[PDB]
Parts: sequence; C-alpha cells; structure tokens
Amino acid sequence: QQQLVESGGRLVNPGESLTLTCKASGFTFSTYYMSWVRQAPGKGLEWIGYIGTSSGTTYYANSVKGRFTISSDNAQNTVFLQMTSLTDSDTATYFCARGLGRINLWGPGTLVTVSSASTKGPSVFPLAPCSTAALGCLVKDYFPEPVTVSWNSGALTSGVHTFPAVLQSSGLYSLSSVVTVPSSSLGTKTYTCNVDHKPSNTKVDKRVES
Amino acid sequence: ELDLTQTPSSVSAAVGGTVTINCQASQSVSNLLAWYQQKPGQPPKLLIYGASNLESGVPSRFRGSGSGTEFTLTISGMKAEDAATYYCQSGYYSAGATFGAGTNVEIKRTVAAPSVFIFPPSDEQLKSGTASVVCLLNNFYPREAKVQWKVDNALQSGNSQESVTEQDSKDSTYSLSSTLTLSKADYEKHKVYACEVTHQGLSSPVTKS
Amino acid sequence: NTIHEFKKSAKTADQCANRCTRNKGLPFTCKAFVFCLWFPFNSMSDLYENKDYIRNCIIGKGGSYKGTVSITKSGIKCQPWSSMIPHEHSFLPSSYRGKDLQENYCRNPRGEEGGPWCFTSNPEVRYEVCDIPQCSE
Repeated sequence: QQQLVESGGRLVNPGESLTLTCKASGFTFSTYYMSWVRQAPGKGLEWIGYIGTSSGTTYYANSVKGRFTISSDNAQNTVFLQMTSLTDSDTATYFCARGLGRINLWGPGTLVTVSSASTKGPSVFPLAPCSTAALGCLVKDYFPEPVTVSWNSGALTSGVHTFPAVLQSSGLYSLSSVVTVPSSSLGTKTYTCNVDHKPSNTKVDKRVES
Repeated sequence: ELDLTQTPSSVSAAVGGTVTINCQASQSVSNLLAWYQQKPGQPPKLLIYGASNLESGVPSRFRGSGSGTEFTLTISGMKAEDAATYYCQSGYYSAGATFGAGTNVEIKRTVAAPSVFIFPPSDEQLKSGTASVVCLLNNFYPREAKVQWKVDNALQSGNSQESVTEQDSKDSTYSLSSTLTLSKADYEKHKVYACEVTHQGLSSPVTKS
Repeated sequence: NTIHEFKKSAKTADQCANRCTRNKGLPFTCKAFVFCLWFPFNSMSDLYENKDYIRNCIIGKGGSYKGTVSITKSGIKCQPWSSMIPHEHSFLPSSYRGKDLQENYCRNPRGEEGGPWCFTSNPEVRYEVCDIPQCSE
C-alpha cells in the first residue's frame, strides 16, 4: 500500500507565499524522482519541477522557475514545494508524483486557490422528492473549492451524481449531489448528505426528508 | 523549449471500437514518451512508458508506438471505462519534463433520454433571503440538451446556471442539474412551478412541475 | 576465442585476447591489453582487462568494487545505467566518476550498508542487492 499524500493546499492572497508537503507511505524514497504536477481548473496537466532524492538536484519549469523551489527530508519521506510571489495563474490542484518520465505513483492532489476573496463555509439545503425517485443535497455559497459529498458515509454510492460546482455571480461556489432511490423506501430507509468543506474545516450531515 | 503537440482535441467511438491519438514533438526524444489516462476528480494513471512499454495491470487493448518525433496511442477494443482524457508526456532526467494538451475520449452510445426531476426550495433556504430551484436530468445520451425555466408563467432566463457530470464509467451517459435562483418574495408569491427539456432522445420536449 | 572472458571498456582482436590468455611469448603475466598490445598492469594500477585480475571480492561496504557481475540475489538481470528503461534515475557517469557505472555491472557508489546493488531489468522491481561474497567469507 504505497501512497503519496499532499497537504498545505489552501486559499492565499496574490503575492503571498505557501508551502505544500507530500509524504510517502509504504515504500523507500529512495532512489526516485519526485515531481510536482499541477492542473488548473478545467485545463490540462502542467509539470513544474522535480527533485532527485539521492542527488538533491532540482529542475523547475519556466512558468515557475523564478519563484518555486523543491526540497526534501529523506529520513521522513517528505518533499516540500515552496512557492512564492503567487499569482492568479497559479491556482490549480497540485500533485505530488513519483517519477519524471515514468509516473507509477500519484497523490490525489491538494487544491491551491490564489485569490483576494475570503473563505466562506457552505450552507446545506435538502433537495426533497415529490417508483424510483431522486433526492439530493444542495451545497450552496462556499469558497473556496473543493467540497466532497458522500451518502450514508459511503454506504450509498450506486446511482449517485455529485455535480461539478459552478461559480455563482456572488463569487461563491454552489454544487448539488443527487441520488435515485425507491419511493417506497422514503418512509423507511434513512438518507443523509455527508458534506465536507476542507478549506473551512466544515463538516455537515443532513438527513434529506420528503 | 520542448513542444508536445497532441492531436486531435477529442475522439469518439462505441464499445469495441478503436481510437488513435497522435503526439508529435518539436525535438527528437528517442522513445522517451509516456501515455497517461485521467478521469475527473482523480489523478492520472500511467499507461505507457518508453514508447511501447505497457505498465503492469493495464489492458493489452492499449497500444503505444512511435519514435523520434512521431508517436501514436491506439485503444483497440474499447470499453465504457475507457472514457477519459489521455495525455502524452516526455520526461528526461535533465533537462525538463512536459505534457501534451490532452485528448478527450467519448463513448458513442445508444441514444437515451433523460429522466427529469424538479426540486422545491427548502423551508430553511426560504427562512434565509434566497430561493433556488433545480431541474435534474438523469442518465441520458447524447450530452446535448436544452433546458428552459418558465413559471407563472414565462421564459424566466438570465438567472440560471447549469452543471453537467462527466460521462459515466458504466452506462456511458451524462446527467445535468440546472438551477434558477431568485429573491425570496418573487417566487414566494407564486405557488406551483415547472421546467422544460428538449433532447434528441425525446419526441417532443418534456415539462416537469 | 577469448574476448568473452574480458572486462572490455569501449572507446578507451581475438588474436590479442588469445595471445594474452595463453601468455604466449610474454615476459610477464598479461593483466590487461588494448586493441593490439599487452600490459602486466590494469586500470587499478578499447581496453580489455583479465577478470582474474579484477578482484571478485569486497570488504564491508565495497565502495571500490569493479567486477563484472550483473545479476541480483533474486537472479534478475541488471538494467544498464545508461538506460532509463524500465527505471529512470539520476546515476549518470558524469555525476559519478571512477565509481565505474557502465553496462549493467553491480555497484555501490555511495557505500550503502546493503553492498552493491543494481537496477533490475524487471519493471516491477526497481533495484535489488546483488549477492557478492566478501574475501573474509
């Protein structure tokens, strides 16, 4: 169970600096290339830098070279992406990755948002139904991204559609998660939205009811 | 620096079909090329390295070939799960490492019409000053749809936002939510409400209230 | 023929190796040769060195090993240091001089406690410790 886990992703003001950390589990360092690869919302992948754990040698992409730097702590199996002079163009999900040309291992990624806007927590409203019937949770007016939704703590996955969030006019993100379930089970089985907004450290459970 | 031009932007096929994706390089790379798959909300997965070397666990339907500046990736027997975005990448110890723009892959499918739902604003959101009303389109093909809100009684437009899911990994369909937001009072006076859907799968557009 | 039995370093024929192997008409023992002409001294003092005069032995860590072994303890064939396939790495000879990183020879460039290892030719196994006997053994 060899893993890579990123942390540090949050909301930053433009011109400020931030440090992301990747920690590896279940394998030797060692011996490997560690690259960072980012992905702006709705865009493609962009490799930005690597370090050789053993060499200590670093290489950065032109879009980044002046202001980002990569370090490591081999003893702790950790790599640090140290960012400075952040601009809006830096807003992306950052991936810690194992390799340079061959990337067998990826982290799930940590989301960095470069903005002057303030962190706002989401309000959760039940989407109530009216054979098979759809119901939902509505995760409204939060910032920044992202928000994860599950149903009955991951017990309910089948036929679940958690929509990509859209930026509202207000400047706040809004998102819907829906699920098809039998109408008969409306009275008996218990359906709850499990909403998690990490940037706000907000966790909400909401039992949707007809 | 080094330019990886990846063409085309998007390709489509039905199950069992075959798709071919091109990557061309500004400089020679000498079989130092890799192919990745990525589905939304997930990190990419390594498919091909070298130019031809197949990463373990990955189906043989994925075929990598090429050399110098010309590279190709062919998915031969195509499953529903292959629907993703695929990237060509070249990485070298130094200098550098670079990705392609990517290529979106759609699964051609039997036309399926959406199942339409429509949702009430909760009491709680009405306690607050705002009121959002959502229309749900479920599991339909193709992606293209038209949604229009009207109630008491016409063409309320300029105030809706719609989000669309990625293509399903199992049934190769899409789904979409359209939301219409208004102040409390405006909707508050009016009582019943309705949404309207126009799709290739349906004979005449559907109104759900 | 006898070139098979020589540690050949390129860019630095059978008659030469044969006449070196027999030590025919030689005032000494022929430890090395160039393709031809012979020496009673090797690089440790196209170049070809006699594997009899390449110590197939090590002390503890074995930082100064230079044999031609190219197999792992698991019995996997080592991957050439010039190749990034299957496995990519930062062990170029320009970064490591005199440590002799050529072909797929087992090596220990940083005095690891494991002893010399190699990059396997098996994609799933990145690197494994080659089984090498010490002299003391």
